Amino acid sequence: HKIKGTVVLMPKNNLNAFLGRSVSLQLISATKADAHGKGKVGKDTFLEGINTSLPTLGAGESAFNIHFEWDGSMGIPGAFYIKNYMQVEFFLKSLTLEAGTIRFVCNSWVYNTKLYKSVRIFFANHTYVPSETPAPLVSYREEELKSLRGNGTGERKEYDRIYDYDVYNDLGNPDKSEKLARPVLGGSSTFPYPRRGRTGRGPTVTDPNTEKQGEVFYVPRDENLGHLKSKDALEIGTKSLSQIVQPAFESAFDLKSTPIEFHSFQDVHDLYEGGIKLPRDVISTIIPLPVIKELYRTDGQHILKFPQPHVVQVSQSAWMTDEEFAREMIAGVNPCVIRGLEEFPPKSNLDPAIYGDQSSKITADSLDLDGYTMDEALGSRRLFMLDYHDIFMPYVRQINQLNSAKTYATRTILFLREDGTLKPVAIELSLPHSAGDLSAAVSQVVLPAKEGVESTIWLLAKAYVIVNDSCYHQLMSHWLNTHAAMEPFVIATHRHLSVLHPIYKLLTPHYRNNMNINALARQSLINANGIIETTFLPSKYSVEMSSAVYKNWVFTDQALPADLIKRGVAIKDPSTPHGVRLLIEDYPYAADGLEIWAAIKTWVQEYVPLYYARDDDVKNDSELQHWWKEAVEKGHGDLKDKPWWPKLQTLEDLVEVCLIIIWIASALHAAVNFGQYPYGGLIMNRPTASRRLLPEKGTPEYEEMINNHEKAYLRTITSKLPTLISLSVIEILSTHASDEVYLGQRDNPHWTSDSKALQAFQKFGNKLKEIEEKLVRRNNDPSLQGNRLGPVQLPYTLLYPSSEEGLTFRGIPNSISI
Ligand SMILES: [Fe+2]
Repeated sequence: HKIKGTVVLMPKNNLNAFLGRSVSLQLISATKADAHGKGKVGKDTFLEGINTSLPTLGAGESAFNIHFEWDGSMGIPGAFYIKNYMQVEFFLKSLTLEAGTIRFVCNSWVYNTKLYKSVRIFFANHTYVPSETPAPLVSYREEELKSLRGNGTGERKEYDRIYDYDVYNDLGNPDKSEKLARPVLGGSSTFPYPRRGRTGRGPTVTDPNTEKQGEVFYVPRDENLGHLKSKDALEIGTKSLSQIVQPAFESAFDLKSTPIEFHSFQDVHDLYEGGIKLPRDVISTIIPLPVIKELYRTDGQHILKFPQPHVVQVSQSAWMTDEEFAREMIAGVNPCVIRGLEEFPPKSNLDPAIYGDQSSKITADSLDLDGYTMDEALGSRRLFMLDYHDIFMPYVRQINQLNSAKTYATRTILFLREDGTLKPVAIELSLPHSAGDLSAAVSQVVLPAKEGVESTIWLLAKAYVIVNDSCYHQLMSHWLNTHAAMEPFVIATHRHLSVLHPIYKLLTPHYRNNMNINALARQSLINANGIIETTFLPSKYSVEMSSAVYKNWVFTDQALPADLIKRGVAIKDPSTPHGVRLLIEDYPYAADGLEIWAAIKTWVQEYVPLYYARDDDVKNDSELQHWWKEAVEKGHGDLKDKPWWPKLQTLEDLVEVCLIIIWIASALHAAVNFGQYPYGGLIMNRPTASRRLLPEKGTPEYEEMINNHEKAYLRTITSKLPTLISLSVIEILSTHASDEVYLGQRDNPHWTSDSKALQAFQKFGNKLKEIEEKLVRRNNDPSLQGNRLGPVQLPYTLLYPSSEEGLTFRGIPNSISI
């Protein structure tokens, strides 16, 4: 007659105020339906008291007792309605019905009832494909999806839970200045791009195609994760940095209270040793801000001290070695761009009518390949390259027209030595050339050198290459390939897969905080005059460059084996465990990556069969088919005309699509994100911009390379002010919040009632622990020291599955969470 229940919730910041007629719940039957096929609904039941029995209850949570009038004739409850009559919203954690037990995992904000068009509804933790949904819950299931989709119009509000798409037309700020106008990215052949979450603020006054400014960029409510500890709200750091800290830094420079430029490498090392001295009010503006205050140690008066980057913890000069420059292409912050080179000289697909003759000027006989001839090096698969020539050439002219920005389209040739390490053997610095060019600067090839002015020119050549790499890493490897590429799948999932769906349960953990960090990025990171535009080389051309690269983005090539084969760094080999043979045996990112990839694959292959017996069961899943069709045709719609999209009519295709999504969101993003401050915290190792081309002989700039090489280097790379800003942002992005959920973990042990699924997940977690033990053995193997540690003696731990909180250089989160 009465059903004992327990409600756990978190107030928005006492208890007794939740009693009386403040909160009511109504159970919904999953087995007994009304004359309309819908499950019967019980009476409005209010919380009756504060339960304080079980210790297992933390996180500022509170338990409440409640009893429901439910006769056996009403069936078995499978869902419930809830209404909040209080003025302030609260966070609902769960509902548990005892006597067996029926569990409901909610984790959702419930605002005042008058703000909702339909009553909030929650389902029990059972998993069902569409054809398996109990009949009394079928309509409720579809109605909730319709509610989540909205109608495509209106300004979204804080409490809204509406998922929809829009183009990137909210980055420019034309109403403030024509100089801040930016092209709309997405929806055109000129500028294709993944879609982002719709906000609906309306058009600007000067341009109907651009969305007006807003103080808060909306995301569906539960996508905006709250945090028990203020220090864990890392995503709010970019806004404070751009709006509050940046102006404070600028004032210190405008008033000439600190030198405007770094004058020696020691001035840079000072940042994490004794620190930098700044005006009292500048320190007073920073020291009290949440998140920001954790980025620097201070005396509370004039000093800011950055943490010592991992790359200099053993040797502060090792970053300058040719060995470390090449090693970071396979074990650094951006380990996924290097390609095999099977012909020589390297070729270009760009139009010589526009850029001039595109033939490479690197001559084979000038290279030192440890005694090998070029044909021998090519045939033995020992020649590789880091090729940014075709990628940057189209933008060099416009970038070089900017004040304080000068770059080259670079290409680096690498040789795999018999000892298994890579060595750089040539760098080509290319410039476009057309009829009436005003500039007399020309392209050139630079070779390795350890002494004299030649060693300075070679060090500068490496810096021009790393500026290309840093820009490609930040905009493409990181922003486009993880953050931007994933959002369309998050939106499609909430719009078409019910919370009851097995694939929804498989994929959603891998979306945690993604839409939230992306919206904050559109507002302060990739906006006109935002952090990236003001600290990286391309300035106002940064985001559009990523649209150009997107023209060639291929979903199926994001799979690790396919990526390795496409780049020519591995070959298909059925006789091997992973199905591929690596051409660089000790390629840390790839070797550790294949272990994680295989573990995720086994998990997906064991989960899917639990809900789909045959290929026809996949083809006949209505939600699944609608989900995929929209993700492709709308989410990544500008590429819907491509032949490579999987079909999702077989068990094989379903496994493939889920495996790739999970890989991108977890391991791929971790590998390109958590090494940012560890490697880039020393601006000389990862410069974000270059300001001048190589000097002409006979000029004072040339004389400087000879007499003051550190100053020549510093005048070429990112200036001191933008360096302070960029170091601050990458320190934030490289930090693991203490409430992170890692691969092999879930936020709740009752995400599903299915014991088989829970068992398979346990095996997945145990396998990851097994893999970590193996990776530790690899880092401790002296024979692998050259590529896994290098002269910087930094063990490659970026793909270790686990980690404690902080700037740890390890740990794989489930999602793109920062
Ligand atoms: Fe990230």
